[PDB]
Amino acid sequence: TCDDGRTTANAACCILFPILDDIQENLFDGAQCGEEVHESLRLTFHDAIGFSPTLGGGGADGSIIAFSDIETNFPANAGIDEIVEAQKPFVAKHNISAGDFIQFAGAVGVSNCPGGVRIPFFLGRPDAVAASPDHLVPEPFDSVTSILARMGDAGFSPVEVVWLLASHSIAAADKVDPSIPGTPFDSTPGVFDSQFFIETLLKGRLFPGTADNKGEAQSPLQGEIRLQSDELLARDPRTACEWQSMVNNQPKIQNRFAATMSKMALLGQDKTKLIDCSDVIPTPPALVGAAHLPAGFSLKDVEQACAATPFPALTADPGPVTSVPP
Ligand code: HEM
Ligand SMILES: [Ca+2]
Ligand SMILES: [Ca+2]
Ligand SMILES: [Mg+2]
Ligand SMILES: [Mg+2]
Repeated sequence: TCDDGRTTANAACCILFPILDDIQENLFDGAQCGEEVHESLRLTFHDAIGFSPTLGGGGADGSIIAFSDIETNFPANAGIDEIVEAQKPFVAKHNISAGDFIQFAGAVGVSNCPGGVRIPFFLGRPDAVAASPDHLVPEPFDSVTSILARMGDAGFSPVEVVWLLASHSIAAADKVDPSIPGTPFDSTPGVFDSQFFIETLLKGRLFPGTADNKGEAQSPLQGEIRLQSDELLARDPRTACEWQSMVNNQPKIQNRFAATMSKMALLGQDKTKLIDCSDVIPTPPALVGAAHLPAGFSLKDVEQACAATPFPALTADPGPVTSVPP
């Protein structure tokens, strides 16, 4: 404990500080909650969800890097191969497995985010053994049942799915509508805030680029894109309530995202042959901005889809509602 004099609870985890320091400088652009962080977060999902107790797949096993030429040609993995190519030199350079690195980079990346949380992290996943099977990654044009069943088959309850999707608060899309790459799922792609759950709950006005790409629904806001799957999920009897539940109190968004991610990172892996290295993850900057309806239009535009509970709705800020920049 440890070399720099930096510090953790179990010693096999000091291997992670050169990795951490390297990541922050050269992967994440001096550590910032931007594209490389978003794509790193997305990669933890596309690697780990590659798991089915019956259909096969090693889960959180680094397979999407180890067998990149195979998995990155899965149609559902469109746009992933660039972050794979981004991380490979760091995997090559260092002495942790591909699986560990993918999940480590995701954790670190989130902690960079304003409003972020620190996902627990474990060390010791073996090299991948085999490519994930195709057709295990939920696609944005899939039905709510299909998606709830895929995630469920991997072990998540429909409510765990809404929690994980808080990820989309720090998230954009390059491939859904190619003519508008880097267009986010909410107004604040740099901030881990509830804006995503709110803005997906507004009426859909327009298509931010070319109309009706597969998997795309109409957006409420120019400069923001909406997935068909987030739209359905927000309004479906099965997930509508918990979806609304997530409207401003970053607390539950932070608690639940942290713990379900921790759960996602262990798919196909076994926690008690791993060491806790969660202490290594950096402290995240506090939330800037309040969760607001994007002004201009009212609760007139919130499609309540939960009967049991009404809106948890703070009012909006002044006059118009302004741009959100891709
Ligand atoms: C459950 C069904 C899900 C569907 C249908 C879905 C769909 C998508 C799609 C279509 C994109 C845009 C990719 C692109 O065109 O550039 C995206 C981005 C993203 N996803 Fe999801 N996703 C799901 C779940 C998740 C989960 C569980 C996570 C947890 C980590 C996650 C994290 C992210 C992140 C961080 C991005 C940002 C990509 C970027 O900024 O480049 N998603 N998702
Ligand atoms: Ca995998
Ligand atoms: Ca956000
Ligand atoms: Mg599908
Ligand atoms: Mg991207």
